[PDB]
Amino acid sequence: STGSATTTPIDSLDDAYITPVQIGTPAQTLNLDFDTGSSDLWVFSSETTASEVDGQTIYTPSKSTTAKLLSGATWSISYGDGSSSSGDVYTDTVSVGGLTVTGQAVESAKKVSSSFTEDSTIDGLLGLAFSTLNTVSPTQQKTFFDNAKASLDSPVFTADLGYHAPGTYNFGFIDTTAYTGSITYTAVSTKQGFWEWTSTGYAVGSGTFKSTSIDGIADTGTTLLYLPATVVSAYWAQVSGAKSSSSVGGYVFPCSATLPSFTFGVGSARIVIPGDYIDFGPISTGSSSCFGGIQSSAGIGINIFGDVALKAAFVVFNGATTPTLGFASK
Repeated sequence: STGSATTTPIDSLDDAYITPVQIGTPAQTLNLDFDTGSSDLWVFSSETTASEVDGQTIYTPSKSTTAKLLSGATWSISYGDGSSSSGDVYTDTVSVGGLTVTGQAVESAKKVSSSFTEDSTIDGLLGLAFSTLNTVSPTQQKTFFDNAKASLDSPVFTADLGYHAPGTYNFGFIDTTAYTGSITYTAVSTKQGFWEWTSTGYAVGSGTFKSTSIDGIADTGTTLLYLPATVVSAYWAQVSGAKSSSSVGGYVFPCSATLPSFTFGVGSARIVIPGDYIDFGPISTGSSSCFGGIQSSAGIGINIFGDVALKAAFVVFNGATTPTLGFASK
């Protein structure tokens, strides 16, 4: 089997991407944030505290003839941005782009933190990291990809995120029309539960490539590119007036600037992030200070190849017995 679904930016900055997902019988379609940095499929629901729901579409398990309470199971997750959610668990039929999994754990939110309530466009998350990170207790549950894997034509999914435009998540096949050149594959460590890999270096604009190992994660659920402070300083030093602002929470730059590109290495290959992809717009409405799309990971503990980086590539998440990542230009 295969599946193919379009993923759409939630706003004009590409702060996140939503993909329609069918849950239950008859189908209830929710727009979920596909997140290769986590491993829970959770949804706003008829169980979510009413004051914490503000415009999201909810899953109502009592209206699904295929929903079954997973008795005794609870979940609770905290994300790197400080947001969180928790609740109980149903199993139900879940379909993405024509690919169907029966018996998928659908984690129903009883509580969500303010950032989720405040984002009316995201109805929940669909985790695509390794199932070892799934938070369901006392019986850990498998991701949608893990459950689908054996049925897929090939044990892969691909992320093709658009810049200020829709893109595609495919399951079970590699669309050879969706990229240019060849796909360069690179080793993955699953030891922390992430799609963790080592970039071979970077360049700023037209500058020379610096060969240096940068361990990080391919994370579709993180907006920006978080890299070591040395790398990030070298990038922003090429932008007149750019500075790190403790009050804003990162590097800012004059909105009048034209940003240089940023290149990262994948083996001997190179992925070029155009400068425009690094512009996240005014820090507050009407400001002439703009927020940078490359930020320091120093306070995180891990480097994160988020959407800023991934959207410059066609990315293969290869879930073969030994997982690997592939990157192609597009």
